[PDB]
Amino acid sequence: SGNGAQGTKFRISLGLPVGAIMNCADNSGARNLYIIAVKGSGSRLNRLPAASLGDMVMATVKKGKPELRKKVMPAIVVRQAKSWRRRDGVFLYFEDNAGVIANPKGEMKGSAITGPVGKECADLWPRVASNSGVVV
Amino acid sequence: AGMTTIVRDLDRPGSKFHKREVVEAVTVVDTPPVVVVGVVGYVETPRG
Amino acid sequence: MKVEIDSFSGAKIYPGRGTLFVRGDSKIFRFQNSKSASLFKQRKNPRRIAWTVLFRKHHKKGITEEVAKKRSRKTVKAQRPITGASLDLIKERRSLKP
Amino acid sequence: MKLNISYPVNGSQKTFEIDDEHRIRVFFDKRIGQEVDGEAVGDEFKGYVFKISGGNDKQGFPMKQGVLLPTRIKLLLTKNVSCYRPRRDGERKRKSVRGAIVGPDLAVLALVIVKKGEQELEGLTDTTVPKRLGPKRANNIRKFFGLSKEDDVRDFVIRREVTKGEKTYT
Amino acid sequence: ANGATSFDRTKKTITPMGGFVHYGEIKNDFIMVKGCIPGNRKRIVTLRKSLYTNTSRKALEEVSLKWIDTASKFGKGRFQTPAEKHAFMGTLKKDL
RNA sequence: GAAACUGCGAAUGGCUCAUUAAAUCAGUUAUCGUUUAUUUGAUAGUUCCUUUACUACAUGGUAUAACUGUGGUAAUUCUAGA
RNA sequence: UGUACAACGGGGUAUUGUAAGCAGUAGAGUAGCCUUGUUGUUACGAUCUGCUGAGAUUAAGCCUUUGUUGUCUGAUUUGU
RNA sequence: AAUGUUACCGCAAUAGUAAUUGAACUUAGUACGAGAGGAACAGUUCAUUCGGAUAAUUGGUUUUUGCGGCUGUCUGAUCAGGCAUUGCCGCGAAGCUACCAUCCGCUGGAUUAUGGCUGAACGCCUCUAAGUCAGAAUCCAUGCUAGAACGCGGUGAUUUC
RNA sequence: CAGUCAAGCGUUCAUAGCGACAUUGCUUUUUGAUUCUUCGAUGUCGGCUCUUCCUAUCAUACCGAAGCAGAAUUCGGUAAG
RNA sequence: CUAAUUAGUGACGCGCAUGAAUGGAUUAACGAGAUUCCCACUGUCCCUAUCUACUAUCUAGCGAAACCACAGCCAAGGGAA
Ligand SMILES: [Mg+2]
Ligand SMILES: [Mg+2]
Ligand SMILES: [Mg+2]
Ligand SMILES: [Mg+2]
Ligand SMILES: [Mg+2]
Ligand SMILES: [Mg+2]
Ligand SMILES: [Mg+2]
Ligand SMILES: [Mg+2]
Ligand SMILES: [Mg+2]
Ligand SMILES: [Mg+2]
Ligand SMILES: [Mg+2]
Ligand SMILES: [Mg+2]
Ligand SMILES: [Mg+2]
Ligand SMILES: [Mg+2]
Ligand SMILES: [Mg+2]
Ligand SMILES: [Mg+2]
Ligand SMILES: [Mg+2]
Ligand SMILES: [Mg+2]
Ligand SMILES: [Mg+2]
Ligand SMILES: [Mg+2]
Ligand SMILES: [Mg+2]
Ligand SMILES: [Mg+2]
Ligand SMILES: [Mg+2]
Ligand SMILES: [Mg+2]
Ligand SMILES: [Mg+2]
Ligand SMILES: [Mg+2]
Ligand SMILES: [Mg+2]
Ligand SMILES: [Mg+2]
Ligand SMILES: [Mg+2]
Ligand SMILES: [Mg+2]
Ligand SMILES: [Mg+2]
Ligand SMILES: [Mg+2]
Ligand SMILES: [Mg+2]
Ligand SMILES: [Mg+2]
Ligand SMILES: [Mg+2]
Ligand SMILES: [Mg+2]
Ligand SMILES: [Mg+2]
Ligand SMILES: [Mg+2]
Ligand SMILES: [Mg+2]
Ligand SMILES: [Mg+2]
Ligand SMILES: [Mg+2]
Ligand SMILES: [Mg+2]
Ligand SMILES: [Mg+2]
Ligand SMILES: [Mg+2]
Ligand SMILES: [Mg+2]
Ligand SMILES: [Mg+2]
Ligand SMILES: [Mg+2]
Ligand SMILES: [Mg+2]
Ligand SMILES: [Mg+2]
Ligand SMILES: [Mg+2]
Ligand SMILES: [Mg+2]
Ligand SMILES: [Mg+2]
Ligand SMILES: [Mg+2]
Ligand SMILES: [Mg+2]
Ligand SMILES: [Mg+2]
Ligand SMILES: [Mg+2]
Ligand SMILES: [Mg+2]
Ligand SMILES: [Mg+2]
Ligand SMILES: [Mg+2]
Ligand SMILES: [Mg+2]
Ligand SMILES: [Mg+2]
Repeated sequence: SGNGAQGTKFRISLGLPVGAIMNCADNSGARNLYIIAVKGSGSRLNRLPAASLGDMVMATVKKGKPELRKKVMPAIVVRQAKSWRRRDGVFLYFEDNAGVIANPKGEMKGSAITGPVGKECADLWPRVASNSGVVV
Repeated sequence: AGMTTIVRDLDRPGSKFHKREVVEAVTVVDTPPVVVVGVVGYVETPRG
Repeated sequence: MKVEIDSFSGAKIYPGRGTLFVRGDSKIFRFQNSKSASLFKQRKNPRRIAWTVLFRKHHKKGITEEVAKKRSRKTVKAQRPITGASLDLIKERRSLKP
Repeated sequence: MKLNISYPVNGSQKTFEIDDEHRIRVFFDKRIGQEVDGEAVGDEFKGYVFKISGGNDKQGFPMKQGVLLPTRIKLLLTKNVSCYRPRRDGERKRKSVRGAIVGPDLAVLALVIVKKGEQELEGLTDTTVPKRLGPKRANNIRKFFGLSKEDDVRDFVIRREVTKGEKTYT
Repeated sequence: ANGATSFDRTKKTITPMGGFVHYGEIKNDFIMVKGCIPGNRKRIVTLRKSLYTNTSRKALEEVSLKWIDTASKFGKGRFQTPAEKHAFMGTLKKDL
């Protein structure tokens, strides 16, 4: 997460280690996102960095507009499949993995977000909150 | 004895869950009254 | 604290209990346990599953005295005959003949 | 939450504000049309039976009898239906609606007195308001006064006094 | 109403339906401590006063329970009280 | 004569030329293959009941707007209870 | 030799998803006897419904028990 | 094993020892600066790496071969079952278990570097020579684990064929 | 890898940060030089796993310098927790 | 081609040292042949957890072998280093 995120996030179960591919959920022209890193993640011998809902990851676009492809850009995870747990005591999960491509500040590339978005993410990145429909 | 779950309102100014409910695990230990059968005095010595 | 209800079985879900699933169309499903959740993922249909609420409602099982009669009713019989019409003279004309 | 209560006998209405969720809690999981005994709600209301008629939640969406649920949905509402007033012939619209099962998310619970309790309520049983209009149609005049058609309705029609300056009319 | 609350109010003890698995009923006074404790069920345990004074703000919080789960731990418990069960399930072939 | 109900109109008009290549369109046909608000002209003595103790015809039924009053929502040509 | 201990039995808790049996105007239908049908009858038919959230299982490291039946002195060794 | 026997409750020599790093809010668009830019202490909320537990919850595991379902065959049919290296499938309690789950991780002192006080040597001057103040993820304790099977204390009862 | 002298570098200014000509050292994860041990046998490179140690310290604690206004950085001390 | 390729492929050729039955070039089909990428798949991995059988383990009976100068706690020193 880090730069440009207003607020702090409570720890949520890590669902997306490096190499995972998630649906691109905005209108930017990208079909998917290949995660090459997670911002703010730490270090342990052999451990894969993993992303959770609301995190900022570095990514490449595997399927999509050729102008988007062959380059590394920031993106924000807006949906998880792996069950996580909130402090209100519920274990919940979405039906897919999805994120939206963004600049380091947290500002979005595309004008809209298709599908639901997790509130943990909406609270974290204001620009995502803007462009979102149903939340949680 | 065992554990169970609790629901309570959290009072923690500044936290995202301030004034919100949280659900928490707790244990339960069975504690019938203890009974007093004696006293031991202890003195200090250079050996303890 | 709200106690929710399983969207398959119809069981009550107390806090911390069971699991929550957010579908692609943003419809939310709540299961009290992994049983209903699995059945649900199997596209089984609750109305065909004997122990479910939806099944028992549909097959009309033991509803009994819920369809029995009850007593709720009232009685009023009062008068405030017309506004601006000087109701003082409205109860005098109100004795009729028959 | 605010309680909006009506005495249909006198045509009286006054509201009430009930804090202390234990007192409110009597209405929870109760649908529309179910009666409620008063003493639990308060001491002021004791022996008062309350019919739940409806209400609005926060965000102001109205309850709709028959949906059950303790929540909101979005229905497709036709003519002659509640929480909809068509702007055009054959116009149906899809609108958010609150359930008919009472819950803490409600701003206001609308109630109707059925049986009176042992104590007089301030602006309800103590005051009465008149029916605005009287019988117009012939036999309706006959059936308000029970005239047994002989009696020549023209005398029995209601008359309202109005004053213009120093002129009082009828 | 050991397991009852200012908010819950229903008369019940902290003993779960069917009773604490591998233990019993808890018919005496008890300490309810947040989270988990070393050692296992039925084991002798010593509870000791803190060796220092915590400010911490996490300490000093004064809790008030809303609800205490009394449902069965021997399976997936669907019910707090036998009353609640009879309420939901209706009448069964043994019963009255 | 406000408001509202009822009725009628909002399917005309205006704009554009994207699709469309036996389609549209044009001249010429057909309905013994159909629907048609409206305008105009025509057109209705029969309606009940084992048919004397009889059916409201000097005319049968309520249920609603506007209105009054109590309200909800940050927010709309939102609307709830009485 | 007693809020004793055990084997059963009872009640709770929990898992599955409605037991066997019998019945039915449920059932694509099919045959056989004539008294050739103004439901003609005797049966058969995957399945379905009723009695039936039934039946089965549930401490082997679940809870509980006013009931039943039983058990309750064998061996060895130790001193400043 | 043996320092009478046996039991209970304790002491503590020595040995081990543990926590770690970041971000945000706020301070503050402040101090500083012509401007461009642009901090920190105190306070708050979270997180990383590590550790010790624990199974209320969620998830994984299934010979509960617990319930149900299925193929093939065998018991004349029925019921109820056998066989197929645990025949196969759905659910599945209990147990075990996961940063895939939850909880918990103490505070005193003495110091280093360094900055100082008083102050001679050397009538002046100097943190140093004598004396001395403040001081670090250091060190010693606190706390935590073991308990010397040749370290120890308090206490109970101590046999007759 | 680290010093001593200080001509120079650094607008001015040897030594903030550097530093020629020379010169004194330290180290034994370089490579050589040697051939002392093993040829009746001490299993080869790398990686994986895992523990411990060194400090010539990359980070983290507390400091002193600056050609340190702030921000950033550089030099140095106690430091291998 | 990849985020990134001492890999792969297509090109280039004064080619240390290609080249014509020392056979050169091409080549459908075939390969438990060497190599590269892609889809599916997955406990290979992140990161481990759980179950079955037979072992190990304890008992009765049965009962070998290798090896053995003498033997079996360390730090340093010197010493065939
Ligand atoms: Mg590795
Ligand atoms: Mg926008
Ligand atoms: Mg499970
Ligand atoms: Mg499962
Ligand atoms: Mg348990
Ligand atoms: Mg359990
Ligand atoms: Mg037109
Ligand atoms: Mg009506
Ligand atoms: Mg049944
Ligand atoms: Mg065992
Ligand atoms: Mg009995
Ligand atoms: Mg016995
Ligand atoms: Mg002796
Ligand atoms: Mg600011
Ligand atoms: Mg300046
Ligand atoms: Mg660490
Ligand atoms: Mg079976
Ligand atoms: Mg068969
Ligand atoms: Mg049969
Ligand atoms: Mg055989
Ligand atoms: Mg075989
Ligand atoms: Mg389990
Ligand atoms: Mg951990
Ligand atoms: Mg000390
Ligand atoms: Mg001085
Ligand atoms: Mg000093
Ligand atoms: Mg000194
Ligand atoms: Mg001196
Ligand atoms: Mg420390
Ligand atoms: Mg302490
Ligand atoms: Mg400690
Ligand atoms: Mg000892
Ligand atoms: Mg002793
Ligand atoms: Mg010189
Ligand atoms: Mg100078
Ligand atoms: Mg110069
Ligand atoms: Mg080297
Ligand atoms: Mg030699
Ligand atoms: Mg050699
Ligand atoms: Mg050799
Ligand atoms: Mg040799
Ligand atoms: Mg050898
Ligand atoms: Mg060797
Ligand atoms: Mg200068
Ligand atoms: Mg220093
Ligand atoms: Mg160390
Ligand atoms: Mg290459
Ligand atoms: Mg490769
Ligand atoms: Mg090539
Ligand atoms: Mg070549
Ligand atoms: Mg060459
Ligand atoms: Mg030739
Ligand atoms: Mg050749
Ligand atoms: Mg060829
Ligand atoms: Mg091949
Ligand atoms: Mg062995
Ligand atoms: Mg044995
Ligand atoms: Mg043996
Ligand atoms: Mg042998
Ligand atoms: Mg040695
Ligand atoms: Mg020596």
